[PDB]
Amino acid sequence: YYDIDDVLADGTEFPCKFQYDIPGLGYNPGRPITKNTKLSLPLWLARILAIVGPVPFVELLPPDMFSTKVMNAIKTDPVALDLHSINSHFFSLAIKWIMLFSEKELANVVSELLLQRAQELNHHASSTSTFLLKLEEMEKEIYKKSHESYKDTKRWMFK
Amino acid sequence: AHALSPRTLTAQHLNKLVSVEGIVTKTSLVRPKLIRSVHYAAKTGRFHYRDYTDATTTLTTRIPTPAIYPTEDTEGNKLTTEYGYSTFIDHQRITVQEMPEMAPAGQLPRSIDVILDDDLVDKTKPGDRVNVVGVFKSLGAGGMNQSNSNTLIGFKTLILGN
Amino acid sequence: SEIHVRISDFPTIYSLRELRESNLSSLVRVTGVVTRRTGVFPQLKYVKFNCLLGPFFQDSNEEIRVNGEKTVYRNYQRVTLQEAPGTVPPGRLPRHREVILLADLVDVSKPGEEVEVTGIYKNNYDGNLNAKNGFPVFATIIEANSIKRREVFSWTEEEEREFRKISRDRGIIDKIISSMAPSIYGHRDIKTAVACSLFGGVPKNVNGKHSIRGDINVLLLGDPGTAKSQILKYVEKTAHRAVFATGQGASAVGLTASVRKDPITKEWTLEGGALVLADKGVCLIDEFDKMNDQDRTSIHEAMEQQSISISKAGIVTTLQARCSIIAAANPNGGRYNSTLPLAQNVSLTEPILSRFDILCVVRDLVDEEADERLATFVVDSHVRSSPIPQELLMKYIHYARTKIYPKLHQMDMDKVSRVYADLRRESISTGSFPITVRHLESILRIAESFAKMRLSEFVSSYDLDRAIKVVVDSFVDAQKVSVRRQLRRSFAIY
Amino acid sequence: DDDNTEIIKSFKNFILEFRLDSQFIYRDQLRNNILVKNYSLTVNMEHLIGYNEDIYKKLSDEPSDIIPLFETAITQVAKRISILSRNSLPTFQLILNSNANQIPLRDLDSEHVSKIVRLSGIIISTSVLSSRATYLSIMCRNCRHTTSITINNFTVSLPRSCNCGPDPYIIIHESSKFIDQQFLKLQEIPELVPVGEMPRNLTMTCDRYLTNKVIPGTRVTIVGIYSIYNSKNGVAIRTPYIKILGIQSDVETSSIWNSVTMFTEEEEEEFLQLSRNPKLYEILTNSIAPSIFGNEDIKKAIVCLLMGGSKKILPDGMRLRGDINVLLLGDPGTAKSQLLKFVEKVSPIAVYTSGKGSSAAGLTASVQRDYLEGGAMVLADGGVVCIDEFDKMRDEDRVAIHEAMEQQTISIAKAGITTVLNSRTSVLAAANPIYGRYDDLKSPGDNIDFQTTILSRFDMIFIVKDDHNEERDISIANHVINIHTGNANAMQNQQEENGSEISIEKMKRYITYCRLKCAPRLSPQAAEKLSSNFVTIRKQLLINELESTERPITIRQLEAIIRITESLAKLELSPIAQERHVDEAIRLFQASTMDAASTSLSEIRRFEQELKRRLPIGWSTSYQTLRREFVDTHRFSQLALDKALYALEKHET
Amino acid sequence: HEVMEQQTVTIAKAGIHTTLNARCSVIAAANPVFGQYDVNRDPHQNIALPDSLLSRFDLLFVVTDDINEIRDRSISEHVLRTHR
Repeated sequence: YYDIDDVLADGTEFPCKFQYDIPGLGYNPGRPITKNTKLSLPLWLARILAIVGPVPFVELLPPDMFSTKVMNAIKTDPVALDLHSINSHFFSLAIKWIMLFSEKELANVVSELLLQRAQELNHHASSTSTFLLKLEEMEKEIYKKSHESYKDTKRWMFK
Repeated sequence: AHALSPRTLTAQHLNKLVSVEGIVTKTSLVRPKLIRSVHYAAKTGRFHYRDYTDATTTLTTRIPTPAIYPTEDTEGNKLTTEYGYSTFIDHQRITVQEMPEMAPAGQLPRSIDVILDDDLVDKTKPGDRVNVVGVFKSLGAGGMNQSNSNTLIGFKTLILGN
Repeated sequence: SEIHVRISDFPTIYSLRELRESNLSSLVRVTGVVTRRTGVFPQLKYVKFNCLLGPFFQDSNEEIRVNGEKTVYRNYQRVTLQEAPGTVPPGRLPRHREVILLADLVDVSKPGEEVEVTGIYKNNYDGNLNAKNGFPVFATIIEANSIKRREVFSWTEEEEREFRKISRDRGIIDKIISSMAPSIYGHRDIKTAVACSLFGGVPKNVNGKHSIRGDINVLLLGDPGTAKSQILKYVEKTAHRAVFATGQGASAVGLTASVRKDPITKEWTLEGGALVLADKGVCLIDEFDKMNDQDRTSIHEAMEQQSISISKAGIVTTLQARCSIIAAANPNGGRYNSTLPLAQNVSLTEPILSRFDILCVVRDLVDEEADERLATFVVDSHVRSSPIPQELLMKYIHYARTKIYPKLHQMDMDKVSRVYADLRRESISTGSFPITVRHLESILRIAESFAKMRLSEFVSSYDLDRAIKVVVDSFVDAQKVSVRRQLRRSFAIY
Repeated sequence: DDDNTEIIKSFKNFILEFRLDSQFIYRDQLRNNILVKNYSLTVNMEHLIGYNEDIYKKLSDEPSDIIPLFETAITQVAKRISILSRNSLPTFQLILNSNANQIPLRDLDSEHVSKIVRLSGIIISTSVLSSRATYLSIMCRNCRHTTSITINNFTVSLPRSCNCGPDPYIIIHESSKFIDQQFLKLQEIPELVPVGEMPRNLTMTCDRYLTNKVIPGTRVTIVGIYSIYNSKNGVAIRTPYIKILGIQSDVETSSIWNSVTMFTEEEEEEFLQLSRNPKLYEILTNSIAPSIFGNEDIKKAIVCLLMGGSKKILPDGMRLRGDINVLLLGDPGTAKSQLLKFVEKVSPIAVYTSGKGSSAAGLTASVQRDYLEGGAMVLADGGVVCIDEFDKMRDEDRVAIHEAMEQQTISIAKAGITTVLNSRTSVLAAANPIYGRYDDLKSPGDNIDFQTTILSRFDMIFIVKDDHNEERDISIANHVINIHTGNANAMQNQQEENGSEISIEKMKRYITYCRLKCAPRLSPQAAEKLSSNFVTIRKQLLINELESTERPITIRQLEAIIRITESLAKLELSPIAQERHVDEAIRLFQASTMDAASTSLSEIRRFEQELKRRLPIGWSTSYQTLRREFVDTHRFSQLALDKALYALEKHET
Repeated sequence: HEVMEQQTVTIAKAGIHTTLNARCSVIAAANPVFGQYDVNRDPHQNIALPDSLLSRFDLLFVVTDDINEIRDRSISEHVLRTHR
């Protein structure tokens, strides 16, 4: 799609291994790529390779970002967790990977994390410090929008 | 949470579990520490023991037991110290400096001390990358105990365990 | 709501070493040099509180036998007064007594100075020995009353209106130089440098960035048996603020600012080296060659950025020493070590030397007339048992440094530029380097120093003539014997 | 205490009713502070004294008995704002900064003790944090009385009453609430009023939210109360300190964060506008030495140094590094020692240490005992280090350097710390050569100690000199005549700034930018081109050394050439290298080779006289004899004595 | 000398007086003992560290990087291929 956040979200590398052999390597002098080779692929191409096959072309090995250690660590203290370090995209990204693999379990998890950030982001919606530095890019953009509504409504409040 | 390097700590993180990480120096020398007092009465026999509570005993603060030996607990029977039945937990402390590479400026390094109980002892040579864990404890009076004031400096802090 | 009276001179005038029990409780004058003083620690004095007993005065000095709400504090300071070194009878150590200042007397004293005190004498209270004495022996502490300098010089309306008319003659310069080092018989050159650097320069800060330097650093390169020591000693008598650091080892002060634990038992006081102490004044050092590198870096830094930075212990600053350095140095080995260049002649590295604008090199052999001229002077000295009176010159200098700030005018002075070129290229054919635009700047600065001696308020061609002769002959005399070839082009510069 | 009720009612009425037209500055100061979890308030005294003169009349009277009733007064307000009911909420710290009248440090003598004093001084060093207490529980050793003591401030002894005695009260540390404390120590400003004496330093205790607010060395203006503590060291002699409420730094002076890995936006804009300049390289090479004339090769070399280079982490653990090294060595008038001062200014993180280091800090990484004490190689890690007198450095740390510069890591086995840290620094060294021009007549190497290996490690070695040309000499001279007065030459840089040139305040931000953003990579044809380069070098210069011509070539030098190409590629900012781009580099380094390329009286070397008809046994002489014989002969230098000795040793005489 | 061949260390120090065993194997890398004249220079005077030491070491290997032209090109090519 046209927005920069999505097309940038597709740019991220995933550890997906090939189910099959594919001569005519476009990545170098294989020429074919031996079966079960683990090659990092951006999301854009890797997205429909898991569908089209009745065995798919790729295994979809779970990304290091989604490692159960992480999905566990985000259940402790999200508010102090640094998202911007790990990817940095999370919600723009994770939203695709939850549909792609059709995982229910973590929905209830991320659906919680994003409330817990936001009950914090209505707190920096009032007129940073260090914290603004650790938000995810898209989340950050929402912070601009909120902070601007508030600032403008305050500047209207007086003269 | 509670994730902190030693540079960022004190006091919001005090009396709360903490994982410090940094360089360990200079690693104070390994030494015994008395805990369980054990004695033998004769000819009245039985078996007699006292329990010594130090500053780092358990976790929680308790009315200090120390020191020396019970020595004729009533009635007037003689009590000889029984060595080698009585329990000694080894004890040590090692100070921890923040990582040299994450140091912000020519500003001096701030290190805090970690007491290592039991097994943990002699597990680390100095100059080793270490992530300690432990409860963050403030021990000692700040001088408020006595009646001299002295100065404003006070309440030295360290981490127990772990 | 209290004024305690000062009570000027009260003879007595008993010597510091001369004191007995008869002086107890009775006001007595004392005199001698100050030794380093404690910092200012407010004393308890009066006691008051909101209730809640009443006000309790304590004390001098017991305090037996604390609340506080609003208490009237008064500054305390304890200074150790040692007896003056000149007045010591031979074969006796300079015994000393404790001095307790109060209120305004605080900070009036400075270490290194002789001070006249009227304070009363006190004892209490044993106090503390009882271990090594053998006897019930009290402490000796003079609670101070007044403070005066010894026993002070300044310009004055009648003296200055008189004064101005003297500075108007042109030849005053030469007269002053001739007055500058009387008992040495000296030289016209080596004294000229002294006069120049001692007399001043213009700082002079360029908005808002860099001040260049307003001082003249004299390297006086001596020779065994030459006067090279004695000259600078003159400067310690004459100059307003002038400090003698010797080489090292040391004659205090020792040239390196450091924060040091105090004598007896006291809190840690900061102390400057000769440099910090002498700021705006004149710093006087001799025998560079014997200096441990630890000092060498300090002097270098001082000359370079005009400030000494101290990072230890917890105290962190930059103190500001603007001092003019005057130095005495001793050539490696013999009188003239080689035909080889000055930098080769002496041990001091070339970069530290480059900082020194004026180099005074003495040479080279005796002679009929020279022996005449000298012997008359020496004999003259020992037999004793035109130039300005020393007092009026040592006032003159201070006067001019305070009041006047000469300035060049851009219009006709462009000539100087040409001169530089005239010096530069032709000097490159023989000798290395030493010439550089720095060595241009020193021209200007020295010139305006002479402009101060003229009390001229602006720079003139005469001043330039004088200056150029000074720096150019300085540069000539540094170079190897091939510099004889140089001399032939000096004529137009002459 | 109905009076405290009367005072606190006035403080609440001061917070809730205060109106600057029309927002309530304080009341919103409060909310906007609890939300970010700041738990502090800053009162502006002018508003205070405007509101009631009275409460300021008492607050300047007995501050330390009042100010805490103001704290409790405001936290009792945040209870009604930040939360609502029908926890826990610490009592906020108030920071009050106001104009008043500056009271210089020297002029603090008694008489104002316990009266708020605004002042100004440069902080020396900040003391390590330590906690005081705020709320601590206490139990008795016997009757076990459970007492919760609210300690305030406003040292304070514990109560002895519920044998029992004398002081049977234990501090429970499991429930005790703690705050923090700092201890600044401040030296008054050097401008005024040092006179002839070392300036005094008053000890100050910051606490709670002002702690770590100020980097040591930054000018500040403190407010705070003035008060005295005991600290046995008689009689009575209590020593002075300044409690701080609250601190306010000067607007400019490293307020932080001057080092942000991202910068602003408009900066990317104007940077990316600078990347579009054809004369970008050329204009940068004109930024570095506004004052320094000539020396264009050095002048460019600095540029390619600052920009870093190719950095590879490639497996195995071996990692190649950037960026290179530079030698300015030559006789004085080279301005190199000044030039370094300049690089030190420009480079984002830089440490100038000439030694032997200086003064008390060891040459870079240093072991000091309570650990790494942090130094040049350390304190200045990940960037530029400037060294002078490179040949005059001590041995033991010389080893450390030599080993460091290649692998970027230094191992320290000293005492109880065996640490193996990491110096990413790129050394820039200016050596001083010996005896002058003859050392050029001498073999080009052989200069530093007895060993050229130093010069082998160093990638770009520039022999320079204070060359004098009447054209150029008149240029520099006339320039200085312009400098003194009428003064107005330093403007040329400024119109260079209007028209073209970079302010150097911006150059730094730029360097940081390029340094973090993009990591360059070379092109294949450029690679093969450099292969041809280096094989021609090897072959030709071997042929040159067939004659045993005394001088060199290492693959390390090649690697250097590489790092220059990536550096300059990182100038353009491009992710990819080009051929011409390198075509510059080859020649530049070629100038360096020309620097690698460039009789004796034998008088002193005439050690024969002594060795013969003086001493067939050589004994009773040795280095000692040469001295006494050449000690009072006006003659022999250490290198001179050894040179002639080594010479004759080698010569075979 | 005592370590290498003899194979033992002896400490008469102050002191504890003992002969304790260090039977270590040893490698050493040294420069060209002043002057790059390591290649052309004589079989002696080149080593710089006489004498018995020269013997103690079982093998003395020489490393003059001297062409051997046709050998330089090959080395360069190898290094290039490696740079990957």
